Amino acid sequence: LQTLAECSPLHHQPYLSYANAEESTVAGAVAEWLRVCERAKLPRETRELLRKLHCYHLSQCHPSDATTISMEDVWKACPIMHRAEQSAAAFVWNAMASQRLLS
Amino acid sequence: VYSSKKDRTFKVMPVPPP
Amino acid sequence: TFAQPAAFVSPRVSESAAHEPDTQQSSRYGVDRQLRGPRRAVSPERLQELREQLQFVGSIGPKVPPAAGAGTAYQDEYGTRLRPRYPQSWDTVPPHQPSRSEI
Amino acid sequence: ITRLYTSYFKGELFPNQLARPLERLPRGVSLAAARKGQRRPYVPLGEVAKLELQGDYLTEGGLHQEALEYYGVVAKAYELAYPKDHPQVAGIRLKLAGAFRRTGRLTSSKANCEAVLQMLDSAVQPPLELIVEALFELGLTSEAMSDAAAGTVFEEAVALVDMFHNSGQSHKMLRLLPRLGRRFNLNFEEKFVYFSPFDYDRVFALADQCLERAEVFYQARNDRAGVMRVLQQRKE
Amino acid sequence: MAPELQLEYIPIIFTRTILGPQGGFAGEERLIKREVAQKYMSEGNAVTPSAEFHQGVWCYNPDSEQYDRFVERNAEFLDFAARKRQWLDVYWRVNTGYLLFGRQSWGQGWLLNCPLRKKDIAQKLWEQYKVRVDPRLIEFREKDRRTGIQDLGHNWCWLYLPGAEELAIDREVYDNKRVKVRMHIRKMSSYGALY
Amino acid sequence: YYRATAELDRLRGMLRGRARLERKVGLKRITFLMRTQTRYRVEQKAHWERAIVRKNVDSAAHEHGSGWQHLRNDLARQNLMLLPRTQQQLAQYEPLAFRAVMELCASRVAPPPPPMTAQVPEEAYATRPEDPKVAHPAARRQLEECVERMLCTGRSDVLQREGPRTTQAWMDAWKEYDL
Amino acid sequence: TVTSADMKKALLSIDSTSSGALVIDVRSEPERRLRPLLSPAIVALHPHDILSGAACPILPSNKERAEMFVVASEAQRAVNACTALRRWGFSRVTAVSVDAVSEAIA
Amino acid sequence: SGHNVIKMGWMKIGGSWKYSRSYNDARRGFAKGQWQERKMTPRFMLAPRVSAGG
Amino acid sequence: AAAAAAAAAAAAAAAAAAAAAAAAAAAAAAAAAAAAAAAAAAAAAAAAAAAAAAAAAAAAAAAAAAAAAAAAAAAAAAAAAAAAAAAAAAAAAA
Amino acid sequence: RYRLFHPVHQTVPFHFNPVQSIFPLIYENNLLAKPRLSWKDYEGR
Amino acid sequence: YSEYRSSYTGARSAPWAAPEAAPAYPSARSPFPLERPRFRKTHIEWMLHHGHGDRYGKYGPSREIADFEYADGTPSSISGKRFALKHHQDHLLVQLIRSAAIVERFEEEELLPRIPGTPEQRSWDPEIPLF
Amino acid sequence: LYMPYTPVATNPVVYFDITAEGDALGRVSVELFRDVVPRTSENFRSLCTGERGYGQCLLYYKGTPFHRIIPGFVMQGGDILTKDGRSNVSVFGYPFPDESFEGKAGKHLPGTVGMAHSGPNQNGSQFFFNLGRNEQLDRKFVVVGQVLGGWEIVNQVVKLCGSRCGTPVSRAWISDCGQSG
Amino acid sequence: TTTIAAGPYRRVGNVFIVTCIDHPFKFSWEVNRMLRELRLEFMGQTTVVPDIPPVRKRIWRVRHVVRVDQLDLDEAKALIGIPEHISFRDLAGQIPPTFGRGGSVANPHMRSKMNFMRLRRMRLRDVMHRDQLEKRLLEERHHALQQQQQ
RNA sequence: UAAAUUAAUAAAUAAUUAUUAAACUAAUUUUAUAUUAAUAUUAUGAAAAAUUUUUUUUUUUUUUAAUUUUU
Repeated sequence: LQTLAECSPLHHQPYLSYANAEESTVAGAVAEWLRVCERAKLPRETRELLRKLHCYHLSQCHPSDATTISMEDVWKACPIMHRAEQSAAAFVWNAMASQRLLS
Repeated sequence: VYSSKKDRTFKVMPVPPP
Repeated sequence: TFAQPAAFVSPRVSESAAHEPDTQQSSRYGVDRQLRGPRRAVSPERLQELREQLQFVGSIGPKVPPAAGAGTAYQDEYGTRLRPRYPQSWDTVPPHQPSRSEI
Repeated sequence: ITRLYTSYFKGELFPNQLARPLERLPRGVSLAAARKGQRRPYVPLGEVAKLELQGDYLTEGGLHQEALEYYGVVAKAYELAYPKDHPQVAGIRLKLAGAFRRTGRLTSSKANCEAVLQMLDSAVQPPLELIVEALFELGLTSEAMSDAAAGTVFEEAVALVDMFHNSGQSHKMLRLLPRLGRRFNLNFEEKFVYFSPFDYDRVFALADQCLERAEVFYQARNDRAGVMRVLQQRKE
Repeated sequence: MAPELQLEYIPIIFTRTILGPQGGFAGEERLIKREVAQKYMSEGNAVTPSAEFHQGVWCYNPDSEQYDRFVERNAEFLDFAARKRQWLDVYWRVNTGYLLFGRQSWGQGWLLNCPLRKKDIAQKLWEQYKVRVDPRLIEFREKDRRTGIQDLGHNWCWLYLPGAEELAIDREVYDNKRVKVRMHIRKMSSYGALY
Repeated sequence: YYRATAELDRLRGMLRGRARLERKVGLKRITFLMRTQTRYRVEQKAHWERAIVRKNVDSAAHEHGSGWQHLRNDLARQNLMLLPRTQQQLAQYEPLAFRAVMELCASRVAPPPPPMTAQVPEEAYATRPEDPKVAHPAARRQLEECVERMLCTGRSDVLQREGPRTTQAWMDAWKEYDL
Repeated sequence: TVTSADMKKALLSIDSTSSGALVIDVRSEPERRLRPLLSPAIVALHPHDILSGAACPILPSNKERAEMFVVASEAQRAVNACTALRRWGFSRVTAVSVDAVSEAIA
Repeated sequence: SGHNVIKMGWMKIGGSWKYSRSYNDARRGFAKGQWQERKMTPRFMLAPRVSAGG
Repeated sequence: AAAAAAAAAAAAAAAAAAAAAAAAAAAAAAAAAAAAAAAAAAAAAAAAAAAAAAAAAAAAAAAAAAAAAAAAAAAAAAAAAAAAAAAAAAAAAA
Repeated sequence: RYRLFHPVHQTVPFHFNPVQSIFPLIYENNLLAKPRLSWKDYEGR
Repeated sequence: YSEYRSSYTGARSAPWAAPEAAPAYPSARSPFPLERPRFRKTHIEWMLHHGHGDRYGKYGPSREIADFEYADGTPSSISGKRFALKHHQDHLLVQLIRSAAIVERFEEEELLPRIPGTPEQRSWDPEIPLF
Repeated sequence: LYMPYTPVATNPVVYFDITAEGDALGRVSVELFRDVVPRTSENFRSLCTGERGYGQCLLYYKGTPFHRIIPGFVMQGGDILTKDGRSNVSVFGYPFPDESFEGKAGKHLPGTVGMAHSGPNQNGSQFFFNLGRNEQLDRKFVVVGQVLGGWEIVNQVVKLCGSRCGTPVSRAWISDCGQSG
Repeated sequence: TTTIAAGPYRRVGNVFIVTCIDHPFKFSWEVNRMLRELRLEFMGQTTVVPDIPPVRKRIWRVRHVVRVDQLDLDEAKALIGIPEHISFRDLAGQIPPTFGRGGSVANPHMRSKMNFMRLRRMRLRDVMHRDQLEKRLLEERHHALQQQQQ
């Protein structure tokens, strides 16, 4: 979520409001974050992470009125496979060249 | 000079010779 | 320059027949007596040596540490809203209504 | 249009400038009795008044030794200018017993800020804003002497404020002045003309630090009821 | 970026200092860049620079009414050029120009209430022609040498260009040593002018 | 509008035969007179009554070979600070004092030197050590300055000079209240 | 232009009680920041300071017995600083060099 | 207790009427209605009305 | 939406281009929100430099209010204050 | 005379108000400010 | 008793030199820049020179000294037109400090220019040389 | 020269980009105590994030220089308005009171960023890094945070640009300020 | 000393003292516009302005109405008695920025609704201070119950 | 305190004064500055030539105050 707040002005202020909202009023900052990303129509399909986070902060703060969600469930629904393979296994690769420039 | 009609206010006399 | 007396009549003023007396009887005496006198800040390092003396008393913030011999300051012993009972006379005109300087 | 004020602007008039009277005790009430219930020859005063304002400016600058001297002189010329125990000669030492205490000499401080009170109760009707300025010095030099038993004089000082300070007359005239403005969107800063009681009623401002210097006592000694005995009073 | 064709600054044959008749000169080169003013190149007065032309050019000498007299492009020449042109470049301005004066004159004027100094005019020549000059090189006409200029309407006086001989400049201008500068003093109001 | 006809009707007593009788014609008159007193007071009364005085102090200067043209410039040269109405009071009631002035401005006596600016004492620069007991060097002199100027003014017998008879002891009136 | 030995006349005058500089330099700021040809008994001035007249207090009183020896890389840029002095009265200002000055290292 | 003289503001009774011409028109209910604008034809005369009803 | 064209007018007279919906009420809801100058047509934000229009009525009103002598001078032609007073008025009739 | 000629640093003379008037303890190197902030602040008599 | 301050710290330079010395009068010529008309201070330049302002009911010993005092020596309180004065004389300083306070910042960051004058002044007067 | 300091998470962490003498020094990350002082930590962090609309000033630390640098005692800063240090503002639109001095906000340990105030009660926008154990500033100045990283930088400034009076011999300022975590 | 005075230098710009010597009504508004920025409105006033560039422009256009002096930054510290070991930027950092007629804001309304929110920060500061004594009195009295439990 | 003006398919405001209300920021003295909206108000009258003196209509009372020389 940080690199989103760093990428575009659209996601920065919503994040900084959520980044340091009250433990009382969290899941609202994510709702008012989902509301702006939805209006300024985003790939609301492929952006389902803000829904899960909203379901993570509602599984607390009335745990009994809504279902229970874990942080892993949120990360399950994420645009991954950019980092896991093509990016993580690119970092160490450069580090190998750094060994064939030391040698 | 100050109501140009005419100036009849008493003027000062020049200074005597030293 | 720091070492020189530093009083410097401009060329135009020197050129014009605007020359006046000295030792008194010149409105500029109190000044040009104070400017011709030997200059104390004879060096940019002798400069600080005088300036490491005077304090900034009323400045907003953490007050200075006392000299270990004078009692605790007036300000913390008498609060900020209060001010000493100034004598109100024609020649001692103390600042009135001091609780408006806030902004 | 505006005003530059680049010339000398004579003052305006306003009802905040009325000469508010002083505050005293009732007729027969004497100070030591109230407490335990709970022409002239020429003297250059106009010159020594300038000589003590440089004490009020000095003792407020951290130069508490130099202030002691300037106060020394003005406290000498006053015990000659005014008769014995005059309401004024008693008040100057209250600037001296402070200037003493801020120079280690607490032994003379209490010897000074206690001398004033016998000039006050022995008077006819003492300046009430002074007996709360003395009973404050008497309460501060006891702190500098580090005696907690000598700290329950603040609460006894304000016992005189709550009793003998009619807290109306400070803001009697200034109360309706907001009804003077007649414009709503230009020069409307007159509908909110607010004068502050700390800046207008000194005895109230004094009585506040008492009830704040008394709290820090009971806060320091880890006293519970003492703090609340003050905070509720400081609010009331 | 020296503008593409908004400037060209191409070496010169003759006759800068545009006028009605402007070719008053004897054998040199100086011009204004021919950006669209390439109209020069049509029939002389400017020639495109080339590896040959940067050695010399056939400047128009007026003696034979053709660009006859050759001329070298060494240091002294270019040194001599501006020194020569800049002289009459001052002459071309103050001769063809007409400097107006917003001045003050009270009552039905006919005359200025603060007559013109010489430093006064030597401010205008710089103000309006950008021509810097020594004020003492201004000699009022022999009518008003004792009372400034002092008059409304159309006055004139004599600015003295000394440097006529060291540049060998005669018979091209009608006065080798001094040039008549023409003035025209208005009566501007208090809002009009100072002094 | 409001003619101020209430006030301006009592005045109709001190007018001549017509304005005194008929209320209308009296108002147009008394409001024409009162509107020209206030018109002459704020506009023209000064420039006239201010020159009958510059003629009386002047005429009283010709009796001493001088005149207002010279007196005015030399009452200021000497810093004398006399209103031009005061010089007429002297020239008419205290003729000697006026003459005494007229001798001063004619004398070759040096006028008082222009008031001095604020001089920084040397002790302001004099580096203070880390000493808490003794006072700052500049106050021990400035205070002395204030008590000398305190005793020079008037002849106050300060309890027939019961306060410290000398200055170095008057600056020690803070030790009088120590035990 | 000015023989390097004229500067060497400053090898025995700056040593006196008056340690004042005997040479200025109207040099570009990096040009004086890129070269150590400014240290001993020489003060930096921008030519728009002498001409405009900002450097009048720091200039000798005796305007006849006074030398400057301004230093600059360009020639035109140098004489356009000396001529600022003649505007103020001084004479023994010559626009010495840029290299001959780089050699009086003692 | 005052007269809203247009283009001049509230004025006292008994005050000055020299500058209350168009005010003596508004009180009489007389409406010129900016009819000196003969030159510029308003949308009124050039607005095709749909719907013979409205 | 960056324009880079001769952009257009708004959607006054509309030729509707449908994709898929109920959509049986478009041109009856595209001429219903078009007369109140509105969204419900998405408004097509164009002309990113509309500052030069806020800086015209900044000049076309600071050069036509100075056509009547902008006058930070005073209450014009004072000449009778500067002694001291409280200026009264002068009704316009002009 | 029509136009007087005086050093106009005289029209606002600083004799009765040096910085020691608005900074009381300055020659005592303390630099404390006690100005009168506005004519409107005037308490009273 | 009477008073004569004439300054904030008094400290008046005494005028009388010594039982035999010279008097040292102040130059009576008004500082005219061109020197040919050869003027003389005019009764309102002397008043400016002598520490007053234009009129002597201003910026001098005529205001800053109280009008009266009580016989016992008690001063007299301030007034509306007294505080409004003290604030004005403090304005005539804050006008000068804040002025010199901004020049300092401009000359400490090297923002004050080097070519003396405006762009429109040098393009007006020829005597300001070329840069 | 190590700064001991209390470590905790779930707190506003703010970073400053200091620059003295126009020399890029580095980043200074502050840990604000939202556990004991909720208000003062929100006024502070807000001025560092620059998200608040302009009120009495432009509520933002970027650009404002430190102005009271006493070597070895206190390095002051803040000063949204009147960049010399004579005006104290706040994002709530008024100088607001101090919350608590009980725990983690009474002791001014060397690892601390106090919240300077004009009056003892009405805090504002000026802060200060307590460089020494200020035994007197207890419960007078509400401590609000503590530096996490960059303690060498505030140790550089207090030396590079310092004077027993306080005025900086060189202009050390905040070239940028933002929230970190 | 026949040499350039050498050593570590300083630079001391000037400070003007301008005063009207002619009625500014007589001229256009373009000029009296430049005379407000000098804080001058009437014949006989005076002010002290810096000599920074944007002030020479305003003076270049009113040179026929004002008379100018030039005070240096050592004459200033001498005209008023100021020790040489003080600067001016630090001595000015003491007076608040809300001096008499604090600053110039565009309208006269924006001058009013600025003086208003300055009469409000006084009200508030008096109320917030009374709010603490209701927040302090609470927390302790909020503990007396808990402190009773242990 | 004189300013406004286009008859008629998709182009930001008529202007004045008036009543009533509204908001300070990339945009410097630590200067200065009457901007916005709603409503009320559209008749104060030039024809040719030439051309690309001045600030005053309006003062609370006492003082104070710098623009004078003849043919």
